[PDB]
Amino acid sequence: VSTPELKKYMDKKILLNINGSRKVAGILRGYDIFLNVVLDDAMEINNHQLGLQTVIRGNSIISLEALDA
Amino acid sequence: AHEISQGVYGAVYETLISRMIFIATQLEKKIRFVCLSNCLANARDFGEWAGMTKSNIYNFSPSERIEPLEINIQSFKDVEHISFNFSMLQMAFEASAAAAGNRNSSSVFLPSRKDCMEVASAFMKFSKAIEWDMLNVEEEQIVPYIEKLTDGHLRAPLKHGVGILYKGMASNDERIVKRLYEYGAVSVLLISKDCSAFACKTDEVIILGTNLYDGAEHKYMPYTINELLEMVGLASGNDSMAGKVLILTSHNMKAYYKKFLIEPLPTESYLQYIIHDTLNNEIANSIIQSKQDCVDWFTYSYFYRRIHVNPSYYGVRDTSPHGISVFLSNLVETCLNDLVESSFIEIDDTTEIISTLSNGLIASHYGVSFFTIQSFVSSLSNTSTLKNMLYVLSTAVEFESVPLRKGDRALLVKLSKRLPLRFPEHTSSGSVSFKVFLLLQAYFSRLELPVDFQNDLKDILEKVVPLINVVVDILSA
Amino acid sequence: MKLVNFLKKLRNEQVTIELKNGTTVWGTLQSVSPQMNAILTDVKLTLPSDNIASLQYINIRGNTIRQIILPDSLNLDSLLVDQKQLNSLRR
Amino acid sequence: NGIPVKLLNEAQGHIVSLELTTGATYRGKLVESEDSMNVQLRDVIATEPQGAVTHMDQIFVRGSQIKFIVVPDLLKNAPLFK
Amino acid sequence: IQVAHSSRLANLIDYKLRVLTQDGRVYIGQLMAFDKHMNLVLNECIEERVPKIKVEKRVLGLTILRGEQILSTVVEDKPL
Amino acid sequence: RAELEELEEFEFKHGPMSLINDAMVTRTPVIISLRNNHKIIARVKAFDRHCNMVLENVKELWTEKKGKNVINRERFISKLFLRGDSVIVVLKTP
Amino acid sequence: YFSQLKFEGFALNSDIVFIHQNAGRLLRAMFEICLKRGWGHPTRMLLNLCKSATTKMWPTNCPLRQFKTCPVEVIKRLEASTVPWGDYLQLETPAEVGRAIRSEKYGKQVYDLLKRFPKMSVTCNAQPITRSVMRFNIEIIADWIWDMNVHGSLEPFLLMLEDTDGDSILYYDVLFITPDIVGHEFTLSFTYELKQH
Amino acid sequence: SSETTSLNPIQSKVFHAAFEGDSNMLICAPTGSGKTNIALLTVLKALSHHYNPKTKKLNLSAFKIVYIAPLKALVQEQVREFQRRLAFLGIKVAELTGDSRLSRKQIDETQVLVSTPEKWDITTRNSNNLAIVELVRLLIIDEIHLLHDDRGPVLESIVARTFWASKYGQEYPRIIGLSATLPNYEDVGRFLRVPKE
Amino acid sequence: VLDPSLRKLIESGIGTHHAGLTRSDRSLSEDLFADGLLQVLVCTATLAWGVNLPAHTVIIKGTDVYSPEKGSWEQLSPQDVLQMLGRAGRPRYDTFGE
Amino acid sequence: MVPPINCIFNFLQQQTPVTIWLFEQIGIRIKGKIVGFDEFMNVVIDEAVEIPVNSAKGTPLGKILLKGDNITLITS
RNA sequence: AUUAUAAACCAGACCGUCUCCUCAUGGUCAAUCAAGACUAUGUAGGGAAUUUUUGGA
Repeated sequence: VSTPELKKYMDKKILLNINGSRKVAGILRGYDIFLNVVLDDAMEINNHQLGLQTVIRGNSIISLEALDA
Repeated sequence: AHEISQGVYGAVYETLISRMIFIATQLEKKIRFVCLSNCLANARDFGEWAGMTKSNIYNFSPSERIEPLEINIQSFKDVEHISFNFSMLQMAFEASAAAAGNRNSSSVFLPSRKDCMEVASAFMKFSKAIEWDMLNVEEEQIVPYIEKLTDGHLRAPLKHGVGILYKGMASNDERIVKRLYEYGAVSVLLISKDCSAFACKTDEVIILGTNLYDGAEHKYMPYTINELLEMVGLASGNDSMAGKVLILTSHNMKAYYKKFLIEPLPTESYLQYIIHDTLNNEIANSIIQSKQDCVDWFTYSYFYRRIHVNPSYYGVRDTSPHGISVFLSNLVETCLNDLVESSFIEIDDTTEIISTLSNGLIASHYGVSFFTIQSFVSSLSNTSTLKNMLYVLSTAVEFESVPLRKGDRALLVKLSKRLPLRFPEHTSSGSVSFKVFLLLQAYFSRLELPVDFQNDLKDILEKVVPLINVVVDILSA
Repeated sequence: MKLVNFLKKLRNEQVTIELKNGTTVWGTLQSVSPQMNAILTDVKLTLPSDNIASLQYINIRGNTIRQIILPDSLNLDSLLVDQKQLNSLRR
Repeated sequence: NGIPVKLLNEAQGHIVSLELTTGATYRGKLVESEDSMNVQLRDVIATEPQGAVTHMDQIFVRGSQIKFIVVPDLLKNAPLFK
Repeated sequence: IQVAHSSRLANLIDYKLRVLTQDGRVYIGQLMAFDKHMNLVLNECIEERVPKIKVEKRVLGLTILRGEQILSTVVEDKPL
Repeated sequence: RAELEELEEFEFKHGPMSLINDAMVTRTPVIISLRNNHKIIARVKAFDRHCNMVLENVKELWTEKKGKNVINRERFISKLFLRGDSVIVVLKTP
Repeated sequence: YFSQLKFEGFALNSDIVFIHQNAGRLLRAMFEICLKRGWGHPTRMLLNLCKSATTKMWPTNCPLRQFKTCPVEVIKRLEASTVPWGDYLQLETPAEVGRAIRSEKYGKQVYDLLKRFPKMSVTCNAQPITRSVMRFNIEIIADWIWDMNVHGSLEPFLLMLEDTDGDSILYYDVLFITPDIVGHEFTLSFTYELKQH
Repeated sequence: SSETTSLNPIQSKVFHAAFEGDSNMLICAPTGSGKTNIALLTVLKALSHHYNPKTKKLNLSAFKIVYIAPLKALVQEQVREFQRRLAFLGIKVAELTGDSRLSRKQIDETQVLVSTPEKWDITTRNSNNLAIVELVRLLIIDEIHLLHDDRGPVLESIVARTFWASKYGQEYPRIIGLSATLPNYEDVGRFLRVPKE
Repeated sequence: VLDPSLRKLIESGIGTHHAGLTRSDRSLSEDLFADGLLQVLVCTATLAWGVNLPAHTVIIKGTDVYSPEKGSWEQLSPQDVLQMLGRAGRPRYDTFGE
Repeated sequence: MVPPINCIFNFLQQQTPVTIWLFEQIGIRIKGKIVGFDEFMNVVIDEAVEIPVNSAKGTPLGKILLKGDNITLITS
């Protein structure tokens, strides 16, 4: 019920470490209470682009280092 | 006509006699009455009500009977809250074997099939260790008689000189059992209270338990003396100039039965209660159009001609030909002014008029209690569903004549698993209503009903057809 | 209603609960919670006969359990269908 | 309410270490605490089981996937209890 | 191990408990704060490892635990 | 309060549980599945909301193969309490 | 023993131990005897005595005491206040109770523990069957709310019928009010013969 | 705790007898000399006829043991011992929570009773406790030499009950007299239906 | 919790136990022999009747017990005396009993 | 700013191209077009095609309603 | 002068002697311009599908 304080992380490119050796990155356009991150970039690891904006399920998102601190 | 006391299903009967009498003095008709009955203490009064003269009115003592009966009454501690105890059982056994060792044949009375079963095994146990466990007959003779085995629970008890009798066996089986007693084969017969009608004449009569459980009030009652009478009523055929009843009672109800088996049964009306329905019926038939018509009707009845003797029974403090009249008037007012609250009748000033509405009329036609009709009225409405209707039906007053034995609630609950519909949230689980609801389904869905419940179901079905008609044609109205 | 209401009644019975990862643990149930949290006084172990790892008093997180067996061999069940009804006494 | 949550809240502004499902441990500051145990950090050290340790600026962690969280010894008896 | 017929979690608060997790990493620590999820805060942490034989040791923290991946809790040796 | 949950009682007999309800009513053998390479058989007795079920006369059928083999071990179990999360597929056999 | 006066000089305490183990017995026996005789004065008093023995408190010690769960401060307040206990029972609102338990705290609790107390708006008209005989139609309502910790498997109630004086029992009975009974307007009948005079 | 791993001078003679034949036995032998052990042995022997060696499931409902110690303290002491030496078969050896007569059904579910002679008498006299005595196969009578003091009238009564009363079951349970050394061992034997065996 | 003026005796090291010592106090008196330390236990008959506790030496003072049964001073009843003696020697540890 | 409960609405409206991701096998991933308004993460997706993506490919499929638990990516 | 020790009635099998958490309930308190800790009722609920206890083995 308590909203994740991700207004801090808004409009900054983030270097995620999602479930199962998957390093993806993208800007935080929108967030939510469930943690289904509505982000605006998708590229894999060297590098290659796959899909522009991407909404991920919050259950499979764990670690998220903001590139710009 | 002793049974015009017992409850109200009495007062019903009472009503009819009164009605007949009334008819006789409205058809100027030479109708004959033959009011056969028990010994009644008051009975001259009754006769006087029933259009008779002191000549024709033959009330006797119960000692005037002819196979003279020695009633032994036996009271026990800790019994008033149970059907029978172990001491009682022991006593019965002692008395049972006393008959079997002699040429005489005894029969035990009990509350229900479960009770009979309990007795049977216990009886067998008692026997095995003691000399007597004989059938007066070989072990290979009886098996030919009980080839059918339905119910199989009877077989094993029946096999060692101790038979069973409960309400609603396989008729053939019942017949066979009867034959086995009459013929002289089976030694002792266990009988459920409901089977008093099945008059197998015995010499000694054990009455194990003068106390009967009922979900009625969630408690043990007492065999109301009429029931008991059947066993004083059935006497010895073999040993002439001898009759015997062992009775297994509470200390409390010694003094009831010690009085009221050897003296005449006192006769009192229960009309007081039902008048609502009876009165309504009368109104519908339209002889009643006033608050004096009702009085007149009453005067042609046993209530009025009884009340003058014991009026404190019926709450008449004044007791004067004015006071009594006033009381009667009050009673009739009470009766009416429920029937105006419920949609039964209408009254206006000009001697002053009384007439039905559908609700009343339907009740009159189908013979369902004002109480029941009232109940029906409120719960049934526009857009009531089938389940709702069923529920309504199941809370008719009618079913107070339906036994709910020890552990029957549990059984019902267990059964509830296999039912199509489900009962409402806001009612009782101990009540007869619940039983009715499930035992309407019990035969809608062709289920395996226990033989106890079968009887209950049958009883319910005796009632339902008027009730269902009422339901349909209250909605129609 | 629920089958956790079944194990609610069984105070103080001996069980050897198969947990999901695989274990044999003889112990007294005591009181179980409506989230299946049982409390076990005496215990035998198996870390991943099977070797005794020398623990005595466990308290279970109700997520862990696969199969509970051998406290008692009975069949008695219902309760709430009785209680709702006998409280409807007066309106 | 749940006392551990309260404790966590109290320790906002402490050098809290961590351990996840995989075992990727951390040790940085506590930025914020919530009812569901979502955490953010500053100047965070990354010391994974893989061996390749790194130094990260900020990091945010999902509460559900936590195994446990480390706290210093100062808020032991008081002031959270009574 | 010396631990009596302890009825409930509230009656065994502040005891040095072994704690067990999903992966197999065994713990020891003094029980501080009961919870809905059994997020039981330990007075001190010493986690132990076994490779996929024999047990190892660690000592980093004095932790607020999280209940999700716990198995069960066992008493080791009471205080005082 | 009473109506909102108790209406779901008939939802057993209509919904996907209906089969297992029926089975429970008239005890019959069913294949009982699990997470880690498991196969289990028994007849149904008591039934719940979330598959936390109870049975009778139970047979476990499973393998401990240390080296590319199959060793179908078998043992009799009775009056269990399987946590319904572990159950996957159940079916009424003739 | 009745008043709970555990002792210093233990010889007395040893002596009192005996009484404790055997008072309730003897008192009960006496009560039974009285009942058998048919004697009101002792038997009601004897019943009271028996109750006291059972529950270690006096008549004037306010009944709440015999619940496990009511608190000590409340009971003291109740005791001194010199209110006819029944009055408290009669009270409707938990707020009211709180106000009049010298403790607006726990008021609700106490209320819960007054609808947890036995209490019956009994009615009984007798009807004379015949000259000697008298049926007595009793209508017992059980107004309280049961609890399987508190009220037990059943709630016995030794019903006396007794004379205009209160000297002699006429007829008596034990009846067990069960959970099932409670609230149901439930009848009970008995017949009583009479004395010539 | 098989310390010696070998029975005392008393039991070594009695042991075979105890195990051999179900007779009404009795031992007058020095105070604190393996009486408890003897009792245990007897119990075990009794259990042999109900509990199976193949089917190790303990046969609960059939046998019910009674132990007549004189003193409540003694009973308490012995109960613990019983628990110790028969928790392996898993026997629930309780002394009696008496309380009420119709309530005395806890005892019916219990396997072993250690009860005081007076208490036993109360139990065995009351009506809906006749079921108990039939399930009683093992009446063990500790410190019978009490008989000489005014207590052991109760023991005598008990003995009488055991023989004379239960004839509608008629299946007389095994008696085991236990006592300190005293003469008129012949008389006692005669009383208890004890042969030279 | 030692009430009477027996606590002094206990301190000295020659205590007692009787019906008339508190449930705990009396238990203590028992257990102050079983822990070991009580050198001498004065008493009245209770111990012999009830509790097993054997002690290598046992004296019995007096002859005339006053029964309320008679309302008179009797002599010691043998059924009691024998029981008292039966404490005698420590069966488990020691050789014989005085 | 874009909330996910209104994102579903947008998806419903536009009828966009999609590439859904799975949990267990990282290699197999679905492709299609999302359809349904829902409270759970569960959504129906017509023209489903499971593809083996290059882990460090001619395989088609039918039409799917994938469970809200096992969804790991959505692109629109 | 002055007295050993010692066991004990009664309601129970047709029957849930006994709950860890959240929500509501009225009665309180601790309090700021509409919100938090306590007794007490069980009359609510606990696959709120994802932040824990019902499935990533």
